[PDB]
Amino acid sequence: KLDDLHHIAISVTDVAQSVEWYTSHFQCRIAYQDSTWALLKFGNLSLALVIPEQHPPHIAFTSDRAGEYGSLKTHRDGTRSCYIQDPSGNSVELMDPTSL
Amino acid sequence: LKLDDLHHIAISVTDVAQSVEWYTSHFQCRIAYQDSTWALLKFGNLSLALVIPEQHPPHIAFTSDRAGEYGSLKTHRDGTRSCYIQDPSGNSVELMDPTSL
Ligand code: NI
Ligand code: NI
Repeated sequence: KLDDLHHIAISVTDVAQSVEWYTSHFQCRIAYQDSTWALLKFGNLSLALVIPEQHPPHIAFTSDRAGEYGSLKTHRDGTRSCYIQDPSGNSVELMDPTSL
Repeated sequence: LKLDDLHHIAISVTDVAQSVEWYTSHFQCRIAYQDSTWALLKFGNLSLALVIPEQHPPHIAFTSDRAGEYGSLKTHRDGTRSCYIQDPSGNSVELMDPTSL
C-alpha cells in the first residue's frame, strides 16, 4: 500500500495568467481560484498554482502516520494535515487520510 | 471530458542519498531508480524524482493527447516520448505521449 500524492503547490508569478495557460494546454478543471492561489483538478491529483508570499509551495502526501511527524492542523475544508521539511528545505505536507 | 494526469514531478534536492533516506523513511514508497545525481520514488498515483538541479532539471510532467502539438516529441532511452515547454512563470513542463507509455 503505497502512500499517495495528494496535491502539488508550485510557485507562479500571476495566478490568472497561469490558470489560462494550464487550462488551455491540459484537460483539467478549475476547482478554486482567486488572486493569490488557484487549484486545478487533474485525473490523479490536484495542482495548486500559488503566489508564494500568500501561499507557500509544497508537495502533499497521504500518510497513515502523519501525526507521528507533527500535530495535525484542521483546515476550513475539513481535512487534516501537518507540515515538515525534507533535508533540502522543501515543504512537505502530510495529509490525514481519515480527514479526506 | 477526460482529465489529463500528472505523470511525475521532479523536485530539487541538495543531496540524493540523504533525501532518498528521508522520503523512504517517512512514506510508503518504492525506490525505482537511484544514482548520485537523482532518484525515482514510486508512490501510489505517480512517481517523485529527487534531482540535483545542475544535472537533471526540476519539472512537472503531464500526460497529454496533444503533447506533439506543443513541441517535437523525443523518444527517450526507455521508449517513452515527451516534449518540454515552459509555463508563464518559467516552470518547466514536460508533456508525455500517452501512446508511448
Ligand atoms: Ni496543501
Ligand atoms: Ni521528466
